[PDB]
Amino acid sequence: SLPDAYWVDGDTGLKQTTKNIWSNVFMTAEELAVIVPIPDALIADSDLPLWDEVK
Amino acid sequence: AGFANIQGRADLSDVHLPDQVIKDVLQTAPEASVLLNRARKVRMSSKKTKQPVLA
Repeated sequence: SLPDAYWVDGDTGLKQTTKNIWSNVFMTAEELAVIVPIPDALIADSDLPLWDEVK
Repeated sequence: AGFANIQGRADLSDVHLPDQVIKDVLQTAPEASVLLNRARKVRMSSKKTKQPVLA
């Protein structure tokens, strides 16, 4: 918020009061993940380097 | 007292009269597999292998 200011009602007019306000903003870390399972037979028998292909 | 006294084995500890142990197992010497000795052996390098034959 911002503080307002006011026109005084001539000499010895009664001045008014004002304030400002702060608040908070947040950021939260979240997790994304997955598992890739492969048999030992396919890793041994495959011509191509299969973990380096999927990474 | 008297003359009949003699040391028996029942008078000695299990640490005085220990049993010997023999670390070799009593076993029938293992016969090899028939096919792994008799058949012709080749190294495979995939789940299937193929060869030419005369027809």
